[PDB]
Amino acid sequence: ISLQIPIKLKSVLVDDWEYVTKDKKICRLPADVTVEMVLNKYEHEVSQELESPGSQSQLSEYCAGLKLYFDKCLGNMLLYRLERLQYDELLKKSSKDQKPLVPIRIYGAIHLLRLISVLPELISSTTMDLQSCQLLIKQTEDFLVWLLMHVDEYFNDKDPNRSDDALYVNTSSQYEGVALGM
Amino acid sequence: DKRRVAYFYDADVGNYAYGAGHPMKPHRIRMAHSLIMNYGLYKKMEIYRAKPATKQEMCQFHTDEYIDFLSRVTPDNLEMFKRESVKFNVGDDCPVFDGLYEYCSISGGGSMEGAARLNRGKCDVAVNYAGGLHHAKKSEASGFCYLNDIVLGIIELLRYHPRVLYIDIDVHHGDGVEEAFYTTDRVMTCSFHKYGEFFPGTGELRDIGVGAGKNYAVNVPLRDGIDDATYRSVFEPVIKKIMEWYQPSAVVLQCGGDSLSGDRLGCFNLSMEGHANCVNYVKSFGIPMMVVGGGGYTMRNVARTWCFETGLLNNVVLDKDLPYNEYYEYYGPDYKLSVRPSNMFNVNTPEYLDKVMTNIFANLENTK
Amino acid sequence: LNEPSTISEDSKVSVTGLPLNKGPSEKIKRESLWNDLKTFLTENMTEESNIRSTIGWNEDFCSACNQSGSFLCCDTCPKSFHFLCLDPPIDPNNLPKGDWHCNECKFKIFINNSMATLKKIESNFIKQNNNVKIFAKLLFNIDSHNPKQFQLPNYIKETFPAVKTGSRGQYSDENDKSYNPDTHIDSNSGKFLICYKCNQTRLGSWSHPENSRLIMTCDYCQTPWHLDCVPRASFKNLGSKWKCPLHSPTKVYKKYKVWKKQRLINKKNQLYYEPLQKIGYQNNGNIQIINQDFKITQIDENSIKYDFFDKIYKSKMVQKR
Amino acid sequence: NSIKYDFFDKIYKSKMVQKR
Amino acid sequence: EEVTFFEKAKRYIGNKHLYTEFLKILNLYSQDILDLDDLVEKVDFYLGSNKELFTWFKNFVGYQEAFGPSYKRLPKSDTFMPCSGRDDMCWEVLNDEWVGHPVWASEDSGFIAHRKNQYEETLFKIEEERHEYDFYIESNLRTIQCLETIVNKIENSMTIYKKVIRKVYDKERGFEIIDALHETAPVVLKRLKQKDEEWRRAQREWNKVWRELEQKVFFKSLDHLGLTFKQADKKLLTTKQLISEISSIKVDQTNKKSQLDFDFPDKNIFYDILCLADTFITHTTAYSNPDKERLKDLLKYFISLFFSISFEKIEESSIFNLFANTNIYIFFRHWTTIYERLLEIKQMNERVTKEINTRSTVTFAKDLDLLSSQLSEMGLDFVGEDAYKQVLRLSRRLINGDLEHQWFEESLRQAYNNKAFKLYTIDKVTQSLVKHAHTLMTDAKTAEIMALFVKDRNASTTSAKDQIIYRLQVRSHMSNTENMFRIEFDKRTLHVSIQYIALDDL
DNA sequence: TTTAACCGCCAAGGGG
DNA sequence: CCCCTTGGCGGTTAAAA
Ligand SMILES: [Zn+2]
Ligand SMILES: [Zn+2]
Ligand SMILES: [Zn+2]
Ligand SMILES: [Zn+2]
Ligand SMILES: [Zn+2]
Repeated sequence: ISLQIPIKLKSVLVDDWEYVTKDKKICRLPADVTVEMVLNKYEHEVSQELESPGSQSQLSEYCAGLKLYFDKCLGNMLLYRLERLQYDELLKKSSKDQKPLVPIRIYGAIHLLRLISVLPELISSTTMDLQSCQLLIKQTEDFLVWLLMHVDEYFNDKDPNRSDDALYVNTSSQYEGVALGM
Repeated sequence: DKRRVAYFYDADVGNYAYGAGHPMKPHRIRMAHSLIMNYGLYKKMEIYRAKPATKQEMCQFHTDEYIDFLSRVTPDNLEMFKRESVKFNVGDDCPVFDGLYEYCSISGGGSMEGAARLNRGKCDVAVNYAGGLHHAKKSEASGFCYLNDIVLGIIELLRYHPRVLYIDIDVHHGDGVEEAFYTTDRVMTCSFHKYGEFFPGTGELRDIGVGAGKNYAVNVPLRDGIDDATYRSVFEPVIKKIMEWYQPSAVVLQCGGDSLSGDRLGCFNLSMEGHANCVNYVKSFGIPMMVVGGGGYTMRNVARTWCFETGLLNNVVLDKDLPYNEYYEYYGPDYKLSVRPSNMFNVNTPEYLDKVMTNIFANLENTK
Repeated sequence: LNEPSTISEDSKVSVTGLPLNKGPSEKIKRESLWNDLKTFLTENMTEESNIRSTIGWNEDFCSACNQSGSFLCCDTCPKSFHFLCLDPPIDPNNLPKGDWHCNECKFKIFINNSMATLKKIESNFIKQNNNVKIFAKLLFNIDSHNPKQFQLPNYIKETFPAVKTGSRGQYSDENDKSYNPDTHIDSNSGKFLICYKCNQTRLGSWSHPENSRLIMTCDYCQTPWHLDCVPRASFKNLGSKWKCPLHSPTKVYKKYKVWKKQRLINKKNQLYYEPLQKIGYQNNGNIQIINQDFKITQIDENSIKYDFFDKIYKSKMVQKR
Repeated sequence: NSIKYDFFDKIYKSKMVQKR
Repeated sequence: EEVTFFEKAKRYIGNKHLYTEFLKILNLYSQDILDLDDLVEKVDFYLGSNKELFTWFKNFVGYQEAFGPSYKRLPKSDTFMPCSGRDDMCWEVLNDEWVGHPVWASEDSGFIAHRKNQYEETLFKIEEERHEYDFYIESNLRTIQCLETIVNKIENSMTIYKKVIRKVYDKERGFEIIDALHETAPVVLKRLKQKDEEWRRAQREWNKVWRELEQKVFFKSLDHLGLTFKQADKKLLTTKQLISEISSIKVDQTNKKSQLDFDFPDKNIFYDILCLADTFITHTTAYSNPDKERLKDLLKYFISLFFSISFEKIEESSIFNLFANTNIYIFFRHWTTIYERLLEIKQMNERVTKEINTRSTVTFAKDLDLLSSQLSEMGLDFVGEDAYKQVLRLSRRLINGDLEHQWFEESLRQAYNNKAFKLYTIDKVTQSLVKHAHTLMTDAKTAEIMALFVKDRNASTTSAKDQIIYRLQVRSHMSNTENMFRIEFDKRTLHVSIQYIALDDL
């Protein structure tokens, strides 16, 4: 099924791929704008402008389902090989406190954006109907337009060398060795 | 000058072999010892045996995990170590042999003891050829090295002196010793190396240092087959300006045999006298020094060069004839004390060196 | 004490090929022939110095990344997984020590009664229809799939005809890459390589090879450069592709604030556009000299000259008034 | 190339007037 | 002036694709994007070759931390690594933020090593075998010493002994015997002594073998250019290379009369080359019986006419110009090459001979046991017999074919210390010189050109039409495509100047 | 598509 | 003893992939 991602978000995704795989950089976690925060802001800002009741409950259902699906599939199909060691570090750090792992409160705005790129390849191997998939595609498109609206604050260009709060952090020889060699 | 010269040599630094075809053998050090003992230089130097270092002194620069790994790793228990091997780069390039920890401890202890003797004032020249592993960086073996005993040396020298100058003339860039002092303005590093697609990979011209140690790191990139009349011409002005303007208190000099002509891995065309001119010019300043010995993978050359250097340090010019050491057969057809250059073509044009000097001097004009 | 006699398996092999106890190896004999006291004074003249100031202290590739390395293989399904390429990431030190089955095998054993599977999914759906149900199918099914490394979905990449996947899956772009007198000859025009900086080729001579200079011929605009004219130590053969100082930065840090040039898109999706003011029109660095966000301005070259002048005038008016 | 000449003549006269 | 800078830049860069980049950079600056410093740097790399326009740009614009390219920066999280001995000053001077890790600085590609010939590889293998023998023997010796100190005590530095006992008892019974020793010392001591004896015997024999192998390879190993030489001279001493060199010099000078220049300080080198040429001509079975004398007379006349050295002593052993075609130019270049090589050889000859005659030997064991008696039995060791003359005699021998090239090269290497590798092709270069003289003789047009040169040279008192009519006559003898070379020589100082007038006579 | 046969060019030496 | 006989090597090119 055809999905129309804006060109800026495609550029951002390509930049993420290049940063992670070529320059060996990984994400700075926990992100200061996480998946939960962006989804909640989207829901709060759109719901106050739409008055119809059904299209307002369906938005909340879509947001909750997106949160659950992100949580259930991040540790499966959203991380490169290099980023799995940091994922293991986070998992074991959480495992020391008998706590659960909530990626929506750690990752943000760039693993959700990369989450909605395989949806055409995720829906295809299912048993759903047609008019239900169309609604999902439409909702993802509205969410993408809203994300493109606030793109000058979720993806800003800052270098790891010059800023500690930058969206990406450099890795070390030991971490990269264990990741890409073990 | 007429300096009081100490000399450190452990009688066990030669009994620790790497892999079979591995180009790094410390046997050369023991060979050099014979060249120093049969030449009658024992009557002019105070030979000591530095006490081997312990974990609490290696961990001054290195980390607890790395040092703890080194002290337990063994060829016997290697297959039970699968994470630290790939993490710490202790695999094939830096192999694990039978006496790794003892060799590293001897190398560290020699450098630290020489630095201490310089500190108290017993000697004003320290020579420890076992140490000089200028590659290891705080968490990983790199280029045949496992413990950066040099950095321990500068730490001990800093415990007394306001400033230290570390000159490196090994063909490979001193990444390990430049990294540990990339930020501070106390230690000033100056490395002459081959820049290209060569092993260190680092050492670009514009690596003046970051943060508080800006303009306190000098890199001299050189091409294939440099010779004495060129290496001296590039060496002398830079060190002259450094010691006139930076004004160090002590000085460490890394005398590696990798720059010698016909070395197994190097690509320079320095003769024995071309190498010795650097040590002459460094000693020509009067400040206390701790000469170490790094690379060099042709023993018949590095042993001769190190013996000639230790003779020159004692203000004597040694005989060009060999005194019939134990390892006579190693020393070639004529059995002299000399390293002969090859006819390889020198690719270092004067214009490139002139530009390098202009950049380096312009950088240093703000280091009173 | 009566230990076993000797080591009959004494000499096995050495570096010389021979067992180190036999000697010449006569074949090598014929191959490699033609036809002030001693050190023992070191034991006593060594004084132990310890005055330190610190003295007192199945498949050969992972089924997730398609790469080789450490493998935790399975038995029910002939597949292989990295210890890290696994959900959850498991540590090689604490091996499960037991039958390890992939998620697909776990489902096929625990669930896959070929007909009853519908019932199972049905049950999940009917405990999620009242709640979020658009994602119910995906939420149920992704518990039956194996972990994978995340690759772009084969169509985001194709939006840019300047990127390509490397060997294992890496990023790759348009910058990935004794006496030789022939390097100064084009071989297509019979002319020399007049360097931009010095305007000379400096071939030297065969009789005097110490007057020639190495030349570069930049890999983007094909202009020749001496290695000495632009300070540089050696040729670029292995790493990235060399680019001479006659190119635009494509990345700018102004004091901070970053500027970057956009990427290359397929010409069908490229929206070219031309302005009308022709004097003052704030554009980015995306110009051409002669989804609607990547518009490259056609800058009308005579404008650039104008776009220069008054700016300098303005830069004067700041410091002259 | 004449518009540039006239515009810059006018602007230089204006700048001289502002810097008399 | 200031309203014409863009035209000047357009004519200076002289390219359209690079002018596009220049305009892009100017726009980048114009949009507040680029700063003033990087703009100045780019205009320095574009127009900085001129000392006039770039300065105008500089004063018109009113121009009047910096990280390196090889160090990354880790976040503060990777600062907290436990160092159980790091003191306060160590925290103060050390650095845990910036790391290089060459693999990052190598662009993940790899490293290019240095090239080593097979002789160096043979030396490395010999060194490896020597090291293995010495290491095992020394380990056994140290363990033997310790065991002796133990046994003499019991009659009434932690891994050496274990390793050596494991090596000796390789049947995997060593682990038990080590602890049995810790709780049997004399028997393992005597077994170690026996093993040491056999190892030392084998090492003596292998020392013999290694000495024999090394004595024929060491000097070859230090010969880097000499091994490739005599193959590169084949493809680098043609006519096309010389024309390429002279044209390159002309082209370089045409962006700013005497393109080439040579100086002939010595005289007897001419006689040396003549002796070599006559020896080769006498030996060679490739010409006619009168042709040999014809070639000899041609060479003698050319030498005694161009340089006016002597018309008779050659058999006892006002600036002049010369217009030439390719044949005469290549012949003169061959002559200049031979003269240059022999002058380089003869310049250092006094110090070379002084070094050879003072070559002392070591008497501790060298003269007692082992000597290199291969280059001395054939007299190719320059004992006395001043090195330049011996080199000439050996060159004549090799030209006559009674000396294989191997021993000539070996003697030259051992006498001149790889400083005379460029004499490996004396025979072939003399053969090429003779062939070029023959081709110069057997060409009608070339013969006419040399006839004109002879007339002009012997005239020695010409008119104001000297150059023009001579050039016109030679060009009439020549075609309308081949190049022209003006070779001049002044008897005052023996200096030869070459100008490359390819087609400038028209 | 490239890379080894393949004929010229050279020089050392084993042995019949 | 002298000639195959070996041993290598470089530009062309046609042949196996
Ligand atoms: Zn080195
Ligand atoms: Zn994997
Ligand atoms: Zn399975
Ligand atoms: Zn140039
Ligand atoms: Zn370019």
